[PDB]
Amino acid sequence: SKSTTLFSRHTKAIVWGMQTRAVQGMLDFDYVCSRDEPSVAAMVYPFTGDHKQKFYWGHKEILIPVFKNMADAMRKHPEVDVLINFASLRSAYDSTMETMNYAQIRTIAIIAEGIPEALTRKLIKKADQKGVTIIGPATVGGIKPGCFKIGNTGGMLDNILASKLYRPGSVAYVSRSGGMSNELNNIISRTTDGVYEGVAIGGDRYPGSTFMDHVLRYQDTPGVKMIVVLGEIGGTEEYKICRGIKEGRLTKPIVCWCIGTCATMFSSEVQFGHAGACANQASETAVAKNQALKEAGVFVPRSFDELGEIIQSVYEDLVANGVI
Amino acid sequence: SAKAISEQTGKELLYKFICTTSAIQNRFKYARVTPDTDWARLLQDHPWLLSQNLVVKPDQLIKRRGKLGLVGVNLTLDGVKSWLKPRLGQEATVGKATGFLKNFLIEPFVPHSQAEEFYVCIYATREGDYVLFHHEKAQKLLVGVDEKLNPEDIKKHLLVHAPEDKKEILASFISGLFNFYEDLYFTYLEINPLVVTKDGVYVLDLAAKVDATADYICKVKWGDIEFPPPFGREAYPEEAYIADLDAKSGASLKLTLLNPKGRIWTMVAGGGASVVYSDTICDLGGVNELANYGEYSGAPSEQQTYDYAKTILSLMTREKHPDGKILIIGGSIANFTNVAATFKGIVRAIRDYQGPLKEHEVTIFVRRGGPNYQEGLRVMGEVGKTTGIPIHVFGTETHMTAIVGMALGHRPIPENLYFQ
Ligand SMILES: O=P([O-])(O)O
Ligand SMILES: O=P([O-])(O)O
Ligand SMILES: O=P([O-])(O)O
Ligand code: NA
Ligand code: NA
Repeated sequence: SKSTTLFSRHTKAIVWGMQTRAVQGMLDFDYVCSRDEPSVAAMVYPFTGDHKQKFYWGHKEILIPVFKNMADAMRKHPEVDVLINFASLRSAYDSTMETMNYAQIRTIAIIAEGIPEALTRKLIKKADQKGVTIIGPATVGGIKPGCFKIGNTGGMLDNILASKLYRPGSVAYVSRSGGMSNELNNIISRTTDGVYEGVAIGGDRYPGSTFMDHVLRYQDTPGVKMIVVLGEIGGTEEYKICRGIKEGRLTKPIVCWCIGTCATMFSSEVQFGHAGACANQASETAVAKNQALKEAGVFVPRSFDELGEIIQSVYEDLVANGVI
Repeated sequence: SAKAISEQTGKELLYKFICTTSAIQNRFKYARVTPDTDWARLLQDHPWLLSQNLVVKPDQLIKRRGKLGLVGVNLTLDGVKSWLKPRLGQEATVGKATGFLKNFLIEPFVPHSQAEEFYVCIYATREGDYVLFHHEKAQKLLVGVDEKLNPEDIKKHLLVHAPEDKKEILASFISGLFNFYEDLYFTYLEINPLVVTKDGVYVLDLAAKVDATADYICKVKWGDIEFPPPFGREAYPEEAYIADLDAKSGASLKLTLLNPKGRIWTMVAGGGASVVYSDTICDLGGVNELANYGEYSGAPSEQQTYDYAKTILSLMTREKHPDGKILIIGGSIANFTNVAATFKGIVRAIRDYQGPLKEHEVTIFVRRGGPNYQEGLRVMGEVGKTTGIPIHVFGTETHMTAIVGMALGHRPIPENLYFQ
């Protein structure tokens, strides 16, 4: 695994791509989290010349610089250790490889869907060499209440307020799904003291960072008292959670549900929307993984419908024993 | 996603593009047969069909063809025709998939000993590509992401148990095979068996998957490559239409038909939520009536969502069902998809299809949150009022999958929660 902590209330990021709505949403979050400063220091967009773009910090119009060249952005903003890459699928590989020539960058979010698996494996190899955490590809990103929001994750202020995402609770989560991560923000905010950190690892076969990568971070973060994993048919990643519990590495309560139980009832193989969501062996089905997780001592609901109930029960037990 | 290709497609590419010192025999000596084949024209095009005995088998993404009794071996052309008579066009269940045997491949029979048969497979993992070799428990080697696979590497790590007089030709072929696998963005390539006789290398068998996202890289070499449906399903023009929309845009638009005659249709946002809704439907006994799997996401426009929805609505008004039909329009609380814009596209499609939807006794259930969802829910409620189609509309205060139990009659409809 890599760094335990990716983001803080001091995180500064460069955004690759002309994504003014996503940047303004980050700034709206930063403002209600009472951050001192915007989380976006600069944008990189090679299709325009250097210029400044207007944004709002509360009622106040502010300027964020947009650079044609990544080297100028990095040089002028040594405080940045995160890049959020909204490049199209055609150039996401090259621009992510380029980003990793800058030692300042310790975390990269890769948004685009459709990057070939063999290219993502090369990104993973370079990131592993350098200790860079990749979130994505094919993700909305993630959110750390009070601290930092990746791009569009968590939406606009009405949803940030509704789901209490302006201050951290005690519950960390990881999911493949971007949409469902924001559903988890909602569920967790209604059943517990709220999200501490959430990550959407994306839909691809080889995620730049895995479920276990983030579960281990959460195990090692004192503010996290329980962990929720929304798993998925395809691959064998969730068995690593079983192994980590068996080994005594994972001691905080883990709630997990793997989606895709319907595939067991279909007569033919079905590729679901996420590129990685296709079971190439019996062990990769959601039914198989849910059973293994339950047998290893994970809290597994009967179905997605009972996920909220089980989260609330684990949470209340942890309050009762003084952990929360 | 990684997509299977037919044996014929894979061999066409292999024979065109592999580089090896090995003398690959019988290049392009295959002939495709379907229930529409005109045997005289087949023979006009492939006169080698008369020149030696033959092997015939399906080429329809069925595995274990030999163990299923689906390979006819060492037959004259008349013997192939006789072998096809009970099989061509026949129903077949394989495992639990059921379809029709409609695509076969004929190739020359190659006399050879069991000692002349080998197994080769290459497949992708996170850490690189594993190469398997067996003479006939297979030897296996991980080739790392940045590693080359030279013939000397294959001899050292994989051919320890291979006949001495065949190591050079095997190593050359396997090295060329691996380079071909990489250059054409394969993720899985199995040859079962590879035959090496005194006359050279024969590829008797092939199964493969390619990473279909690499079309923008590989299109010059792939050409108009075909990705067949899995055995047990058909391909539909509506699926191709949605796939073409998907290809044009950063937004995600996906559609797979499971049962065109089913009475349960979904139009759900998100790769995640769409699966959860499918799970819930199947948990409540609806698998045999679930017509489709699919999703839209990544902030499609009003027009994209219109073109998507009209496809569904057309599909669900092709023939009546005695109990009417259900449309589940669901989703998470979106992060950034514009729910007003997307739901206005759906509403426009509903208006264009209101007659057929009423004729087919469709009831619609809606649950959605996200940007501008309140206006999205309003226009859904309004189109129900103006068309007379029953539509039950829910927001963030309703559990995501609750509308499934409502739609299937397992729980009452809670009118106290409408629009919230
Ligand atoms: O805090 P504001 O929105 O008045 O600038
Ligand atoms: O937002 P998705 O990852 O569920 O499509
Ligand atoms: O018939 P198969 O398993 O050798 O492809
Ligand atoms: Na697309
Ligand atoms: Na998506």
